[PDB]
Amino acid sequence: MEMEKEFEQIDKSGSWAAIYQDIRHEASDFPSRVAKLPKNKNRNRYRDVSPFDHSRIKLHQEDNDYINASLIKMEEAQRSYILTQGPLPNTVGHFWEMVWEQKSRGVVMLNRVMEKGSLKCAQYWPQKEEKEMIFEDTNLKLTLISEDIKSYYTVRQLELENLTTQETREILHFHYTTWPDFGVPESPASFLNFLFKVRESGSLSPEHGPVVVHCSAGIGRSGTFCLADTCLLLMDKRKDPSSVDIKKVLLEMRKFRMGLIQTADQLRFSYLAVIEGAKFIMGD
Ligand SMILES: O=C(N[C@H]1[C@H](O)[C@@H]2O[C@H]1c1ccccc12)C1CCC1
Repeated sequence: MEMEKEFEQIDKSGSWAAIYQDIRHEASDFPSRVAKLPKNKNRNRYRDVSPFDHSRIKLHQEDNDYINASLIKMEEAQRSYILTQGPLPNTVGHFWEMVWEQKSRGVVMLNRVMEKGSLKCAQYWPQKEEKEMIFEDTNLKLTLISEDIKSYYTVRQLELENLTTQETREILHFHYTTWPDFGVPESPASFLNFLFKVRESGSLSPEHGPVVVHCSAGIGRSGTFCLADTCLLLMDKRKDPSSVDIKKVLLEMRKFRMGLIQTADQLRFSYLAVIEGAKFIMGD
């Protein structure tokens, strides 16, 4: 079926939970043996969210190459994403090592450091220009260059220096700051505006390594971001945009990381975002 009318048909019939459970039943199951090794317990935030072995990002380190991160490679859309958990106190150096080694231009953050009165990720970037961060375990230096605070999101320019070679690179930090502590946003307008700002920066384009996107577990809000982006790109590429099937795209993405889209409300919100986004692209 088309998307917008399939949407109204699920609303009128109140069957979002059944649609979402079907997706959960059909989703791929692949091994995640490296994630479960005892030496990696303090590298995982949640015991039930792990990268598959076949798609995990490897650190270029011979001691321990493990990080909780996955490469989502979308062949028809010609887009790739790295989805990862919010960094832990003992993985902030690994996180920036990955950004460096994978040649990423942008980092997309969809959570606040504290939500619901608890810590959802480490404070892994510097908050003042004159107070830079040094990660001694991976030999990297990170400096805040500029910060632009808007009503729904903040964009930061960061300098990452490999202290071993003295090479430097500019990284863009895109921080969506207004996702509610509970539920999903009422309108997708600010989330779409944010997606378009990431696109306009070059951070999703083929001349760079994959964008790094995270929330707390790296599957819920993070899944919504890449699902909406890929569906909109396919609608632009194809002769028949009504042939884009959001459930099929989500199942394709779940071949590369488990659990993408965590609730039926997140699934409905993803439909809403793609529907509204397709009108603004055109022509309008
Ligand atoms: O190569 C780098 N740093 C070097 C350190 O001296 C040490 O040897 C290298 C390294 C890489 C990973 C862990 C530990 C080390 C930067 C490239 C991303 C980090």
